[PDB]
Amino acid sequence: VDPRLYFENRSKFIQDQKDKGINPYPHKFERTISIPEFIEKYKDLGNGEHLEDTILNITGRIMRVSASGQKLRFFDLVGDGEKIQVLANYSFHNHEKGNFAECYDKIRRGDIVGIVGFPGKSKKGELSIFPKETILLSACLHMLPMKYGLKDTEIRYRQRYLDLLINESSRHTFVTRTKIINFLRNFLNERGFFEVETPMMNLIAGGANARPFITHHNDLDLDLYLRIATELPLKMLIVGGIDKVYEIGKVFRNEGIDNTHNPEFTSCEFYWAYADYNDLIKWSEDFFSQLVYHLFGTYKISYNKDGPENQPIEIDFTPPYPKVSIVEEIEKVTNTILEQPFDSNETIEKMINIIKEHKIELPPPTAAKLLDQLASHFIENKYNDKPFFIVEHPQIMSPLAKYHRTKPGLTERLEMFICGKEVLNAYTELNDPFKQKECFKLQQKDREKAQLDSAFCTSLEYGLPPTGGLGLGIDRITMFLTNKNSIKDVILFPTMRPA
Amino acid sequence: DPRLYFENRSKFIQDQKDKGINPYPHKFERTISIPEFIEKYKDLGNGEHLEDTILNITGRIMRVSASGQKLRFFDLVGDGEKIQVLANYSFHNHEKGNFAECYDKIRRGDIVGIVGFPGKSKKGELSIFPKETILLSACLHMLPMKKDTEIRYRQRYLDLLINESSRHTFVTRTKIINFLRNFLNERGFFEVETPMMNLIAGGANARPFITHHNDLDLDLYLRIATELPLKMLIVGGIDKVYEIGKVFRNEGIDNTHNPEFTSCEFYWAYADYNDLIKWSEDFFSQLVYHLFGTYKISYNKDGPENQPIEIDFTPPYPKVSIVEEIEKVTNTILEQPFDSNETIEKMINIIKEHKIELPPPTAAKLLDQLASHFIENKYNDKPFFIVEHPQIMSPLAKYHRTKPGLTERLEMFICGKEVLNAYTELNDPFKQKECFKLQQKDREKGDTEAAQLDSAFCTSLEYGLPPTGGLGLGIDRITMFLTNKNSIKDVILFPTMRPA
Ligand SMILES: C[C@H]1CCC[C@H](Cc2cc3cc(O)cc(O)c3c(=O)o2)C1
Ligand SMILES: C[C@H]1CCC[C@H](Cc2cc3cc(O)cc(O)c3c(=O)o2)C1
Ligand SMILES: N[C@@H](CCCC[NH3+])C(=O)O
Ligand SMILES: N[C@@H](CCCC[NH3+])C(=O)O
Repeated sequence: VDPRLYFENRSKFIQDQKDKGINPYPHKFERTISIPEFIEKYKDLGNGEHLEDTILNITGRIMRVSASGQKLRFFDLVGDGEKIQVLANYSFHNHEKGNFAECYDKIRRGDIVGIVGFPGKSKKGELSIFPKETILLSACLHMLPMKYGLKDTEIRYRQRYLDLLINESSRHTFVTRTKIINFLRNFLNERGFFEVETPMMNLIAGGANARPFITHHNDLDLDLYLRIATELPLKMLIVGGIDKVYEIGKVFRNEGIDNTHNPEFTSCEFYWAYADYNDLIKWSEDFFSQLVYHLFGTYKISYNKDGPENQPIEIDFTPPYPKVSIVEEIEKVTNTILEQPFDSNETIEKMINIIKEHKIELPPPTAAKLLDQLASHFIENKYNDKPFFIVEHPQIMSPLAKYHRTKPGLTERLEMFICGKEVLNAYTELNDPFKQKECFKLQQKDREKAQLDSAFCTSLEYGLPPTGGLGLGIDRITMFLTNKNSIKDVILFPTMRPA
Repeated sequence: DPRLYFENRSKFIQDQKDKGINPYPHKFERTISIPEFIEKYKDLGNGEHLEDTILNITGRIMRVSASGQKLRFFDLVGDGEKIQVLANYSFHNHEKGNFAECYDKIRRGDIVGIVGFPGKSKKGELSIFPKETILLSACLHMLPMKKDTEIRYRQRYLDLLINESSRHTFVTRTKIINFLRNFLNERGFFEVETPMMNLIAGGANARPFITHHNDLDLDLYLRIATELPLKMLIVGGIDKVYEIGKVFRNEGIDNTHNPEFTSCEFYWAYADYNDLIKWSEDFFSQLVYHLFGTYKISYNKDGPENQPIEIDFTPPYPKVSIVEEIEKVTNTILEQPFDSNETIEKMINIIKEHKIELPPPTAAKLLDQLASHFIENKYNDKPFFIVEHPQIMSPLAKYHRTKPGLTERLEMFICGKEVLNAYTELNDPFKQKECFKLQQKDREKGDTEAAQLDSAFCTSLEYGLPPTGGLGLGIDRITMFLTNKNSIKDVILFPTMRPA
């Protein structure tokens, strides 16, 4: 029909109710029971049975309107993701409260109502509330979309409340997200880790390699950068003696947006004094295996990697997972030998040309950037049926990772991928301040062609114990455990191009 | 000379490297933590050694002393607990190096790993008796003694290492958030995350922070509150929803203001103002007893140099209507409309006559100034509610069902400081835009802290927001009163500060 005319008529209805003295937005309706609790109490009720002496006050949203004549009105009432039917029969209406037809003729799809009624099942077995009075609590002034109208449109992301009301799978996705975070918090808390809050506005944005957001505090007259990671202050806390410390919160990176990149996303980083790379590998295998089984009762799950049209693949989270050394694998699959140093002009041009030969995009072509593109194009999709680790990244890729205790030029680093998407980053922590500043200076010369924080370097000088730290991408993990191809689908309000 | 001392320790590190020793080993497997060590061998007779039991233990050295050529003593601390180290020349593994040369290297602050056996000293001190002591990470600076300055805020790791009280404060902070989360979760509430970057910063009266996303060429405001997206979730059918996280306000800094701080907002469909007062009394009373085993706490409102006072969180708490109480204390009549030039001019004259500082003197700012100077310190021995704020002051609160011009709003104070804000939510879409249109009139007068209108929020209300009660908590300020702190800086690990 005409949505605009429909909204204007509903707006006039609201005003006309006010002119007649009715308040269409009452202050308080005292509910006796919720819709889920009502399904629970009366599901085992007789086919056709009534409990007319049990009077209840319930609320919900009308999501379907139908009629069987003037004296039998049928509705769908939804709440907390669950639904019952409303059977309004003239025979049971409390005529002292008003005229039957004038009450229910007013109801529209979407209206929030409060119902005083009694429980029963229809002749057909359909669990129902039988009102004796229905009261409008909050009207829906627009036409609700069809499920079809939300299918391939971004109304889901710009009007998420419509998606939550119309699509049952939407509520389930975000319930799983909270369950994932709850399980991660308990998993760490049971292991003695201490949750903290580190600043989101900082003089320097470090702990990763990404362009930051900038903002300004007026009263201090200070430019501040939003955190791109929580890594650096969490290590300062380890120096402070919080030997098991973690944080779950937002980080911000001023980068490209796509199906795996939201400018603000949720990370968890934990730091574990006296642990090393081996402890972090075992932690990763323990956590993901127990999380998947906590949620699905099994280690195998299906994931529509190629969209809902193509058939799904199966991801087996049974430990252990394979470990692939980045340099050795690139060397193996390319039939090249990457001599050290990796940032020598010899190895750079060697990586540049094997980039050019395989028709890949040359990144600023730094040795770190080239190695990333090589692993991205030759390793990261090695496994799709199972998560897997890429390990032992070179030092020039890992300015904060401790040097490999036996393999020169490499670090004790790990990255876990699921279907070619990084969800985990961990390594033995670099705690030698002299080796740390040398890593900071090389990035600055790489900059001239993240910033070094003197406060972090100073804290290393008071003694950082041997430590292992780990970071998780919560949204990306939720994607795979909710069968979603876009990060927009697991964030309630994702960052959108403005309308 | 600390600069000389750091220079010597740095040279020691390099010379240790030149000789053949790694001063920062990769891995040492700890057998037992220091808390487990105390808890397991507290039941030891004075002077007994369990020399058959060989343990690997780690910690930070915090004191170094010596008796002769063959005995050396240390404090080893970890996880806020401390044990003694008795390095005796009798038990030293000489195959690893010279006894004196091994322990001469150790300085206060060094992280070490110890292989040794448990025992108590002759005096009764629980101790680890090393057979080998390995340097794991040196402290290259002199560690100060028990740091009572700005150092605590810029070098929090030092404050955590040296001051026992610092660790307990932040432990209590995390305990408070844990209790809050469990409290809401067992009541059926659903935790969510909403955007911290937005086209508009609504939900409160505060100046925002602005930032810019390069690839989209789009200015974005940091959220000043979580009200608006959360209520949109109520529209979406999440009838019990909440969020615990950071918000950002571009304001002045003081003992109760950090530019970023932690808030909890929860929204509860089919509840109202009265359910919210009930929740506040239940939550605060149970929280205080959870932490303390009593509803009464001590707080040094006037600093440690002055006598403390008792705060009784036993419910119920007093309720004070703002306009009526101001009118009573001020002996004037504040007529509606409160934003009329007449009522504004009188409130200004009340502030001038009383030698209080005039605020942009908007009606809402004037009322709040009058409440702060005449109402909010009425009760210090107990928390209390200021209630029934005018429409002008609360553009998102539902109008009072019996009192014209007021709303069904409450804010709870402790020792004059706001820690809670709550009200029956305005859910009439046509009243909300009127409230939005009115606050832009105040924004035209220079009110940088006037809430902007979110058309996406107004649209969501047109799809039907059920009757709802919402509530906000200032987590940091609550932590202050429950850890006996007079500054918000003392309950945030790294408060906002200028560069060194
Ligand atoms: C903290 C990290 C630990 C494990 C690796 C992932 C990597 C990652 C990067 C990223 C960058 C964006 O600009 C936007 C995003 O959404 C993401 C994301 O989701 O994940 C997170
Ligand atoms: C979400 C609110 C609900 C309950 C009332 C407090 C008020 C409050 C405001 C504030 C403003 C700042 O600019 C810095 C801060 O630190 C704070 C703070 O701590 O508390 C929070
Ligand atoms: N800060 C890292 C995560 C932790 C890495 C191990 N310290 C990142 O942004 O990916
Ligand atoms: N947004 C409010 C807290 C919630 C008030 C009740 N909806 C504030 O910043 O104070």
